[PDB]
Amino acid sequence: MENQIKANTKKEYDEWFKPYAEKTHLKSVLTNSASFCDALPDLSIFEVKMGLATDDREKDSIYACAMVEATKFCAPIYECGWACCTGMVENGLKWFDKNKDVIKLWDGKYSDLMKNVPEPEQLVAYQRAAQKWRQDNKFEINQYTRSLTHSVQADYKVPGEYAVEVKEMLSDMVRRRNILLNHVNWGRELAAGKFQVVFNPPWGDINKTGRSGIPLAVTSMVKVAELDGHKRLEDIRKTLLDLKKWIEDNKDELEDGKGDELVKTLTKQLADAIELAKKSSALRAQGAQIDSIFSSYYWAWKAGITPVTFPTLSQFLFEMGQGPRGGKKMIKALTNTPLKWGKKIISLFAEDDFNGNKLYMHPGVLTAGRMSEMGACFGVVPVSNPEDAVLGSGHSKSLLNYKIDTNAGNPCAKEIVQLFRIQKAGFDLDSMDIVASEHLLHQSLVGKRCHFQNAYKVKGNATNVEIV
Repeated sequence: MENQIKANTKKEYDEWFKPYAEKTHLKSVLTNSASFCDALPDLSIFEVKMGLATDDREKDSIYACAMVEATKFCAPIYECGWACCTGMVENGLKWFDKNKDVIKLWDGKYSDLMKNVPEPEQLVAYQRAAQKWRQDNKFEINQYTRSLTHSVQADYKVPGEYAVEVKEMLSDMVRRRNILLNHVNWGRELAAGKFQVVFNPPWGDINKTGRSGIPLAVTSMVKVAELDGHKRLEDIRKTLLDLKKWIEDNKDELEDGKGDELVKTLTKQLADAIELAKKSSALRAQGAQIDSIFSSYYWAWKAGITPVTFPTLSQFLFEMGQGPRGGKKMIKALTNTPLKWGKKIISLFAEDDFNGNKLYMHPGVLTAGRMSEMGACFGVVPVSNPEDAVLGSGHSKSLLNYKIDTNAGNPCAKEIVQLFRIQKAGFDLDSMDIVASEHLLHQSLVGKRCHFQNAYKVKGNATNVEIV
């Protein structure tokens, strides 16, 4: 069938949504954007099932079922409709055909990023690409679809009963952060105050470039930040100051134009380095930050989805959330479908043959598991029959739509803990590079009240906050 969410503007989409919302009887008691949630899922049965299981594939199935129950009815319907309306589908997809250059750094090295950790500039490219998308396509239409730019609130309130286990989650996250944290001598010399090294770089000219056309000066400085820690780039600003006072105190011994042109060039290179380093320190710390909707449309586009064929993607991803139908069941279904995009999606999947911590897989690379991203965006309202959404479909990032409000008794944090308990019962977590419930809680900490929010420009440390 065809995409029933016919809308080419926020206006037209609103004109669609008023009768639809009235029909499906939406609710706001326990969730930020109005959802199908009338009551808070009790996931306790799954601890029990879990605690009584033997092989880990049974345990995986159990956890997947609890995730479906937790999120089946809490998805932000209004935003999901809007992410999936006909104008959005048409424009969100063709956006990529217009912007081949804005995405070349990663897209053009996609095959490589299925196997290796990305360079900082590939991450800078992806995050700015995402912003362009949200501007170009007019995506940000309210709070729950906005890019967040606030800073990590020092405070996080949780009910008594849960405030324990939350702090326990906090502890392991802190533990984890530490195990992740814990032409280059040029940079280290420039930082210790030996500015004269800028007169004579070991690689040649100071303006000289390398990979991605970044100046060797800059990559040297980023690499010094990466090893001797962040605060060292500021020793280099103090050093550039000593350089400047040098030239000013001895302008005589320098060629006419040169000297001012040197300090300017260097100053810029420091600014560039700080901005590149900070991307790296963040990736190292907390792993890739996927912009769900932007990557969803990127993957749809690379698979070759069209507005014509989009409703089959929506239906597929909707079915996928009606029980444990991810993993090998999904791959098999995608392998079997007569639709071309099926096998094209599969070939986007990064092999588990990945050179490095999975945390650092570039957020524009697809995996079987990252299909939950396309689910939370495309598989909540099935655009061929919108009104079937009332049945539910469980995708994990839907959980961010749960209210934080101490009013509702922070259901978001309740569900995260419950899921956490279930994960404890079946697994030794120290063995996994990622604990799903910890990643979710981290996103709540950073202030995501909805997964259609881009939170990259949020400044702070989420692992260092106070659980009231």
